[PDB]
Amino acid sequence: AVDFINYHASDVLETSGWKSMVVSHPHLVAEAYRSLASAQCPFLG
Amino acid sequence: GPVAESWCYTQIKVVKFSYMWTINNFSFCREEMGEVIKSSTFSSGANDKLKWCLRVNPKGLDEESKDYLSLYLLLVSCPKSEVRAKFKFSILNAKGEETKAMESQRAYRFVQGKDWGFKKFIRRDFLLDEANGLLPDDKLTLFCEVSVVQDSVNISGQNTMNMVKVPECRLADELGGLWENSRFTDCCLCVAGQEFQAHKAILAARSPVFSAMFEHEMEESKKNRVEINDVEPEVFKEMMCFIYTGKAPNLDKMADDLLAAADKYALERLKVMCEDALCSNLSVENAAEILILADLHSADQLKTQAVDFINYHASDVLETSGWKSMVVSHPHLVAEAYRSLASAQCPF
Amino acid sequence: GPVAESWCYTQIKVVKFSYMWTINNFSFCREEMGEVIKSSTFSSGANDKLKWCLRVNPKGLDEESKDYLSLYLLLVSCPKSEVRAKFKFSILNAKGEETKAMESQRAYRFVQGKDWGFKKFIRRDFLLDEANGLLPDDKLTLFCEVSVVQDSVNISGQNTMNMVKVPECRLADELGGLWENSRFTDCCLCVAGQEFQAHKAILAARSPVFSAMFEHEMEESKKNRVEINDVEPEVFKEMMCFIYTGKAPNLDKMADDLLAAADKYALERLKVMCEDALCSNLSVENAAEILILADLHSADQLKTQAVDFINYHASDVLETSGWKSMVVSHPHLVAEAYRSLASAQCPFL
Repeated sequence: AVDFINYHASDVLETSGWKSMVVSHPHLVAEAYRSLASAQCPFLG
Repeated sequence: GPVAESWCYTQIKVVKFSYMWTINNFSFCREEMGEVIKSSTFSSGANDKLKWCLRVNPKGLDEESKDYLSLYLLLVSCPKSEVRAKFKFSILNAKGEETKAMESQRAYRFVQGKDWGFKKFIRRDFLLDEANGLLPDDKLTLFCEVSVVQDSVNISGQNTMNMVKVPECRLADELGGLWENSRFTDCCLCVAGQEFQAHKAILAARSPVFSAMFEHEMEESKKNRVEINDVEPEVFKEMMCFIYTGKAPNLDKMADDLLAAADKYALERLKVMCEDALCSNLSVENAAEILILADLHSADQLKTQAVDFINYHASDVLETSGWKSMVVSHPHLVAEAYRSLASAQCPF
Repeated sequence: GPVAESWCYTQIKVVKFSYMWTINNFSFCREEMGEVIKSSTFSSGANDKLKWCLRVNPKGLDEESKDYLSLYLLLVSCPKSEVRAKFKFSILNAKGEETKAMESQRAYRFVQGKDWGFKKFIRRDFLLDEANGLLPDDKLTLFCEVSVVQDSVNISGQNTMNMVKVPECRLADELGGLWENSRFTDCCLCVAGQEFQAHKAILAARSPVFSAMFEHEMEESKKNRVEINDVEPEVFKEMMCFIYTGKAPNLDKMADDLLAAADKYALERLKVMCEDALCSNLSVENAAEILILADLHSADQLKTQAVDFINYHASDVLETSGWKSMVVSHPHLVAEAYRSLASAQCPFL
């Protein structure tokens, strides 16, 4: 699910569930950021 | 060294763009001779209406250039009629150094949709050979620089002549004389018990917060004495020396609390200067703290640069304990970092 | 690797299929040359709309091949117009490592119904030899790898541009606005009936003359109703604007009286600026009154420049009536002009 959200982040962030997990489960989005940044990149700049 | 009655100065204006073109899986060139791979339009801040682009022909423009990759520069957008400029191309090797860097001797004239480049740029075999290192990880790293000349301007700074002088601007220094000598102030403030004296006019003129404090509910009853019990005097005096003199010497040493004081008292220029001091001290071990401060004290440019720095150096900021603290205390900051990183890593 | 101010990233997207193809009891090909044994259609996850299949002739497709195995790849459905790809075939041996791998160097195009392949893929006797073991238990295993190139895409990001721009020092602008808005005023000046209003600290700092009648315990009496009778109100307002702002906008048109007010009020910046304004007004007829005013208001640079101008242009100055007035009323001015003319710009004769 984390990888699916990372792949479809441009549309996922608009949903209400994402906006609710932002409030309710902060370390979940922290894991999302970690697996988007640490598990990818460098991407030029 | 002679002494000249007159001197003149002719300066020709030169603007330098820099550009870095990296092409992935170039050996999958996807086509035969006659293929054109263009780049994105690029420009700098000035004047930002001069748009340039690259056009590479991997096989070659013509039958003479079959074993020659050709590299051309094309000016797509230009407001004026003519632009005279001189270009230099290079390729970064696996270490990253420039190789086969050839320049143009001339400043060619460019117009809307005119291209000038090297057809005979580099041998196809010399590029394709792995031992040269010129295709590291099948990635073609061009790097181009263009210098555009403009019409020159003459200063005509004829010296001597009128010998009357202007006595600079002592306003700031003699305003600091109202602070150091203290020169018969009008109100007494108080910094956690310590005594400071200040006027009212300068504080009101340069501080809307101080003016709103001073005129409403204060000029009738407590006009003389006010107590600022939220900032330390070691930075409050620096704040009151920025207020008087229009400049702060000891700013970079104590910019951590001076930003908070400046944002508390709405001092926009002092706030931006504190943002500059903190932005110039960005580091991976404290970037979470910097972002915490820049969101707490409503800074915008400092917060934006901290966000960008964390995006750049997210490899090791994660290990630092400060990021863990910002995760546990300010989730929305991490969410905004994810949001910015989403646009950063958008196509993947 | 130096730092670049801007960059681009050309990304030609490539996907890779991986496919296996096992035929049981291959020696029972059951038929002669020309025959074709298609494989089940296969794809990958994305885009999954491109459908590929393998077509093998166990005997020769052509009269030139005959004792040859021939392998083709065929695209049966394409959502796009054409798709470019590179393919590599291999026959798996008894252990399972890839043997006899032949690939196409070019990125061939493909439409629906067009096939590309190797007719001269592998010698039939080489395949049917048991010692090399390319046919274990009468099983033929083909491993085919297909790489499709897509469109290029460019990301166009700019590197480190700005450090944080600082707003300009607005002390002069805000102090001029403080003079205009007259906020928390502490004093009321008088000029020819006009009652201006201004502060105390800034005035007593900029002008020692105001400090003289401000510091001598004359606050309750004189700060409230301080009287000035010399300067006309417009020139006085311009002088107050110079005090508060440090700027004199319309200095050029009032160079005389503004110099007079500056000399009265010991402003040793507006005074010299008025001197500068008067210096670039030195015609052959008004230099006499320029010298008179400079002498009266004790200006140095202006007086010296006017004396030099008179020594230069005396051929008309003595004819003009102003010099005669100077001769009549100001003997010391003519004496000082003679003293400058004495040991300068004439001692050759």
